[PDB]
Amino acid sequence: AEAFLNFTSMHGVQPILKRIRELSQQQLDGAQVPHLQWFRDVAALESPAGLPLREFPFAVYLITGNAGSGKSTCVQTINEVLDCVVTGATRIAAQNMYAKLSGAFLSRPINTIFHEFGFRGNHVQAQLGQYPYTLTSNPASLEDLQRRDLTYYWEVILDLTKRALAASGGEELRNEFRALAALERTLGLAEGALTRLAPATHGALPAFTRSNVIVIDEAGLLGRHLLTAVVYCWWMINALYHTPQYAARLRPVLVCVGSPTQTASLESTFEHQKLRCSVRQSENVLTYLICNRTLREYARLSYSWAIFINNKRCVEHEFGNLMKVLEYGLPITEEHMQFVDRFVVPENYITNPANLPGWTRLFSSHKEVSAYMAKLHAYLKVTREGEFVVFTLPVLTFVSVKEFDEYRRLTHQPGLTIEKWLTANASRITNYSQSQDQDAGHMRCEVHSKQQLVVARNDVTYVLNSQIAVTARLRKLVFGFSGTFRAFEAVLRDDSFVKTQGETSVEFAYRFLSRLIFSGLISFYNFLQRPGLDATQRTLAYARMGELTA
Amino acid sequence: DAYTHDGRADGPTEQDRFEESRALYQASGGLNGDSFRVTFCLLGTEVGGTHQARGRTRPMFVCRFERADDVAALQDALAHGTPLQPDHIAATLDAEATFALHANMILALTVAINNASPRTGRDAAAAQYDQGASLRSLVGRTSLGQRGLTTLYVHHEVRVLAAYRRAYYGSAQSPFWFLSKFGPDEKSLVLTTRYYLLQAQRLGGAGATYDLQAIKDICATYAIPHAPRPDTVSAASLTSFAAITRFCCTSQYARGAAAAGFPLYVERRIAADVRETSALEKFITHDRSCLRVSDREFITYIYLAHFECFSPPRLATH
Amino acid sequence: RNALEHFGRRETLTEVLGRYNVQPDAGGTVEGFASELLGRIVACIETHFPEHAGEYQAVSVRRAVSKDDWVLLQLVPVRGTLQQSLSCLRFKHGRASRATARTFVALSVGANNRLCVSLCQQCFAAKCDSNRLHTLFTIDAGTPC
Amino acid sequence: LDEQQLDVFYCHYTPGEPETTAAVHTQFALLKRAFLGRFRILQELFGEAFEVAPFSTYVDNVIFRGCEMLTGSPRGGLMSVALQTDNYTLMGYTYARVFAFADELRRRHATANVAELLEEAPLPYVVLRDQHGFMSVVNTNISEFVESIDSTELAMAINADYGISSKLAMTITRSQGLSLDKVAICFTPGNLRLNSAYVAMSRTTSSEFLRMNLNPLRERHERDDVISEHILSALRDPNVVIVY
DNA sequence: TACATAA
Ligand SMILES: [Zn+2]
Repeated sequence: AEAFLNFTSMHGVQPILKRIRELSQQQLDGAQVPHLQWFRDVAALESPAGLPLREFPFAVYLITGNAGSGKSTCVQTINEVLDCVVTGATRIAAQNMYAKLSGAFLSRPINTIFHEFGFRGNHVQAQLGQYPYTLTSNPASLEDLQRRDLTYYWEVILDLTKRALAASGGEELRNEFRALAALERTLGLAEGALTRLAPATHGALPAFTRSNVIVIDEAGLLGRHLLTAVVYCWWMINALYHTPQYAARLRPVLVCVGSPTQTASLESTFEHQKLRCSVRQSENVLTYLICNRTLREYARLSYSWAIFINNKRCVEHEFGNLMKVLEYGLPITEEHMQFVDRFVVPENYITNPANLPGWTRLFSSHKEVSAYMAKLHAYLKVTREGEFVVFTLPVLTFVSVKEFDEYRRLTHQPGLTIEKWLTANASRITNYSQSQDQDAGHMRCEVHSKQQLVVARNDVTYVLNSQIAVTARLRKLVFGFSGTFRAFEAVLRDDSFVKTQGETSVEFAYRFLSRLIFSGLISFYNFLQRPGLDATQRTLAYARMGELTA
Repeated sequence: DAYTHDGRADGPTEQDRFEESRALYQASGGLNGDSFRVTFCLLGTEVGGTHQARGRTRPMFVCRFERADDVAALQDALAHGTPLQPDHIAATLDAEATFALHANMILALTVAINNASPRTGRDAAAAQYDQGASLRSLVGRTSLGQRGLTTLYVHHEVRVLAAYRRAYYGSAQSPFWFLSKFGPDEKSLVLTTRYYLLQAQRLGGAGATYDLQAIKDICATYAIPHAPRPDTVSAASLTSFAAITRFCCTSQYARGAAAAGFPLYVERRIAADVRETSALEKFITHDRSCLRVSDREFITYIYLAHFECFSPPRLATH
Repeated sequence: RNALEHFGRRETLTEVLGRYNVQPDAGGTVEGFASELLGRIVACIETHFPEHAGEYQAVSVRRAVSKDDWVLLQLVPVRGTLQQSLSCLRFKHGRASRATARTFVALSVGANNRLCVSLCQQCFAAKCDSNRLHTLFTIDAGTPC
Repeated sequence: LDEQQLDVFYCHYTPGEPETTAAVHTQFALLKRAFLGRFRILQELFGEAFEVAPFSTYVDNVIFRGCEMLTGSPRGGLMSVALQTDNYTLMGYTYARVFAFADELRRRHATANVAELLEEAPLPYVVLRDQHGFMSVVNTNISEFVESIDSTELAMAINADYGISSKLAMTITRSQGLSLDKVAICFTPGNLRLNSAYVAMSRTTSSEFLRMNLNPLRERHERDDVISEHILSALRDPNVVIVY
């Protein structure tokens, strides 16, 4: 049924709600709230060596558990009961969380945390970590860890502070909240009766000025230095505008949801003098909180931890036991080794596209994926089962000669072949990591003059009638077709299609379905021209249609 | 929902509130009484307050029905489902009660209008008004009632609409959304809607901190048998609210003892579940505390105990 | 007890083997069953490892490990295939460091009352490990029920 | 054929241009009512044969020549944003020029050289069909690459692709944020870790559709139990909430 | 070996 599947997951979340409510209402002292002078002094620096030892207060709540174990219901209840800001580490996670929340009761659009604290396009290509930092105090204090995390993230943090303090129009302090407070003081009204209406009147205010409870889903896919930056950004965003929560001395509460075991983060670096990319493993936020002694004592993680056990997906006994053994690091016996022997299959069996049709193959490298995709495309071309025809499309990159000249002047490198540089930097020009798994042909280079550009053209091979995913925004336009009459009537009866679009396109969307309905006629006789249907029934249909038209 | 103001300080028993509330919804759909004070309300969260759970509904205006014609129209609207014409609401509108709500918002909108730049330093010969005198005069010259609101609507309709559509977030929803969220059954569509949207915050019991799905699951076991209505609603009619309003207002679950005893059962069921859950959790935690046993056997114990306490057969029996 | 009452009883290796008229004890029955099953093993190794073809032309089966749920037999090449030690089927090792890989057939229950036969190898090379047993592939054998 | 061979309702009905929201709603409602009535009549007439018959309605004249889609002008159709969580089916490529996409590419990018170099030799747009069955042209994936060296930022490269990925083969690390149905893992001996194996075999809800080239438990693997110990020690803490 | 953020 559906009633007993939520019994244990609806009476066990109330303590979580009570603890988050108690955490989110604690008031600091007047001497611990970061002042605007802190960020003004930070923005007036050149190297992260003049950073003083200051602490940014915060609190955390951990909600950890395996994938599919039911933390989404906890987040749903938190959103429905509390006044929180729900975010996501990636766009896929944000979209999934928005789908769940909007399917439960109601939700605002959900954005990533990077968009929440102001991560712009340029900050993507910053050199994360160049100034050495050595811990001084043993054991380390909170201020030392915060300073280390700020030094690691120096470029992005400095750019964020500079942009935030420069977008204020000079020395003129932002008047989104100050005018309302002044009117409150003059008119003799209750505190917060007028300032809290500022988000209603102004629609450009950031979400960090609206609530102090920030829910981060899939917190394991994040660097540990993002545990401080967020908090830092929060204080900055609440120091500029003099938000009512800042005047009430409230601290940010970060509710992290994710699985610490089957999820990790990576750090990449580029050596220009060698044209090399090196990727290593680092600590995520969950491991940073769970393992570090200082953060464990500061955040009181014993009283702020909720572990979700039991899996709604696993339905096998031996597989479940093996999964439990793997997750908790239990000793591996010989019975497990004998059990896993069922799935062993020769490598040539897997790599051959003929065997196991329609299965997803996981490799440990991009070259293997590319080779398998090329083999699959070649096999589909010759041994065609039909309904899928393999075609190719052009793709191209433009390089500016002046920028390359500046780059070579800065980075020595007396000679630099276009092909060699593009091959070495093939993992950074693109905006998605699946570009290295695409079947590509011979790479061609040419020099286009009067534009002072270099064009690198290639071909990418695709399979017709295949299920694929779009890994970008990629605004699209719909222009008709519905497959079958049943689907057309299903989409006509339901108005959810209009609601899926934004609340600005309804009128001409309705216009578009109206013209689709108009153009959907004719060719009904072709259906009536199906082989051997009837003779008199056609005349009966004629009469019925004429009567309906009349 | 209908309620009467309480003057008796002694806490009524469960059997007293049920009889008091059942006497309101008589067996005609229309509430008893000679005068009514109705608060017309919309979806949206209230700001500036602090409660256990954030508000789900925000009042929009207030009307008073005391005359015979107005009372008859209100009873017809509440019983059968005939919509209220704007003439009746305009005539019965309670001006100061509704415009005490739209007093801070008008001030905020006026401040946002005039926030271009407060130079107030023109000097000249007679235009040397003080740095704070211009703002004081402008604030004091704004009527925080009907005149200010209508002037703002006439001059700045687009921005006023955009601002009012943000404080009342979610107030514009289609009937299909209401049918899909709070539905699909008639009993759910009536009782769950009325409790979750209106009575949960007002009563403020132990059920004020439960989500929509939990309230629906609780209502699932509220098994008042039936009374088969002649006809039901169908598709292609959810374009307008008239069909769903007529369906809900003439329902068996919107009046009588069926609607007079749902919050009491919600509290009873919540308490009954918590009584067992807390004890079982305490047992499991105490056995967890010491348990000087190896890791593999500890995991075995944890999963075995959690399965034995809340196995699906035991949940079904409970 | 909960697992038995929830997921059902699982057959032991003895009953499944007896379903093929083969007893784990007495030695000879297991070796005869392996002799019958060898055809599928050589067919699979020919299909997927074509370079190692003549090594398995004439092989003999000898019991190595007998247990309640797992039976391991050794595949000796009837002492008449010139190459005394079979080569490793995973990697190409050095010329001097001959891959003296011993090959085994492992019988277990596995799936729902079916039978699982697997090929295993022990290679004393420095690249693989030695002392360690590597499973190469597993083929279903349950058909003559 | 008979005299009424072309659904003479066309000659008797003129769908004039719409008007304000109320008029749009009325015209849409009447057209929908007529279409629903015709659908009901022809469904009652035939049944399942009519229900599963192929249906194809397009705003303009659309021709499918092999793998290419040919249309005169892509005028008419709502704009939307393609979601990475939605499932699309590849249908082909078209060379039809969309004014909105070109204008957006001009506006968003300050580099006009890329803009008119793409204008002179335009890439084909990709047509995809959603789960419901709505054909849509998707804009090309255009990416900027600005390199930051020391304290110097240079807008160096501009890439132009289609930004579509096939769910047939992927890396193990990429699969840690996905859920799959049938999985055939291909480990590499020498650098095998138990965490990678756990992530790989954790992607399938059942073991009936799992395959691998080697036994990850019988080989040499790297074990780093620093988090599992902390989690197990947390399960013995009376202050830690546990939800079943 | 190896992924995300930008919009
Ligand atoms: Zn070997």
